[PDB]
Amino acid sequence: ALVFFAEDCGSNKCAIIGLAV
Amino acid sequence: ALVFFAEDCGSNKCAIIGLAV
Amino acid sequence: ALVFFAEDCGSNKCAIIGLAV
Amino acid sequence: ALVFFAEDCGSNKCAIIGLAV
Amino acid sequence: ALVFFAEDCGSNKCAIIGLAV
Amino acid sequence: ALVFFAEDCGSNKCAIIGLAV
Amino acid sequence: ALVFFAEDCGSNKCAIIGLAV
Amino acid sequence: ALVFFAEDCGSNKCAIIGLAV
Amino acid sequence: ALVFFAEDCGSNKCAIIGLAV
Amino acid sequence: ALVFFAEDCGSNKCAIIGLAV
Amino acid sequence: ALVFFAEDCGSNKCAIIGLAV
Amino acid sequence: ALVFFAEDCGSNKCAIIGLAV
Repeated sequence: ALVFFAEDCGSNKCAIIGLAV
Repeated sequence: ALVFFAEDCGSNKCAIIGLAV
Repeated sequence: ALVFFAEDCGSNKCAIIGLAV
Repeated sequence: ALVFFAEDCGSNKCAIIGLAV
Repeated sequence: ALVFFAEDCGSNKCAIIGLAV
Repeated sequence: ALVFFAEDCGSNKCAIIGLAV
Repeated sequence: ALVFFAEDCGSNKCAIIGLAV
Repeated sequence: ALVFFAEDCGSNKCAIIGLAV
Repeated sequence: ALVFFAEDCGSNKCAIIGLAV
Repeated sequence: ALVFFAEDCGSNKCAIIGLAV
Repeated sequence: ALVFFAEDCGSNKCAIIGLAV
Repeated sequence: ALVFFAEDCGSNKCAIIGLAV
């Protein structure tokens, strides 16, 4: 599968997360 | 315009946000 | 099917609508 | 992550589900 | 139009459906 | 960026708008 | 609602169609 | 990559096509 | 939920997979 | 296939492009 | 919110940009 | 156009690819 990337900015911290499809 | 609803969920808290289009 | 929701904000007047898939 | 909401509707009944991203 | 295919799995019945665009 | 277009048809009145990405 | 524009192109001819949302 | 499938119904003929991502 | 289908190719080893939504 | 239209805008100028699916 | 990344390649300049959702 | 990025995994042989739009 494909794994995208995104900066998941919550209320306390951001972080690069994958997104698996 | 259309406004979708979503929750921006960080560590362990969420917040309603709109998404305007 | 899945039904999404959105506020359809027209000429100064909104209303929730469904979106079928 | 972002959480969307939709109705998952079957033959007769529906249910709210999250769609997390 | 394009017709996608999906398994609409409900509470007591899955079934292939078209999704038209 | 890419700019898409859509007719925003409100309370009996449409108008072309852009959508930036 | 929003109305996107698209062309439904077959063999070698196209036709404008709307896509309502 | 992922290869989806769709019935591409033009004006003269439909046909299962891939969609490569 | 809806289950779409795709061929998941990597090094010429495709295979049908689901995509749950 | 379906053909969408968008403006591909750079530093200063834009251009119409098709997005075919 | 989620921040995707893309290379916005224009006529005479590519550059990484965020896309916020 | 915009170029997104993803890891294309098949049999544990991932690698960065573009996705042109």
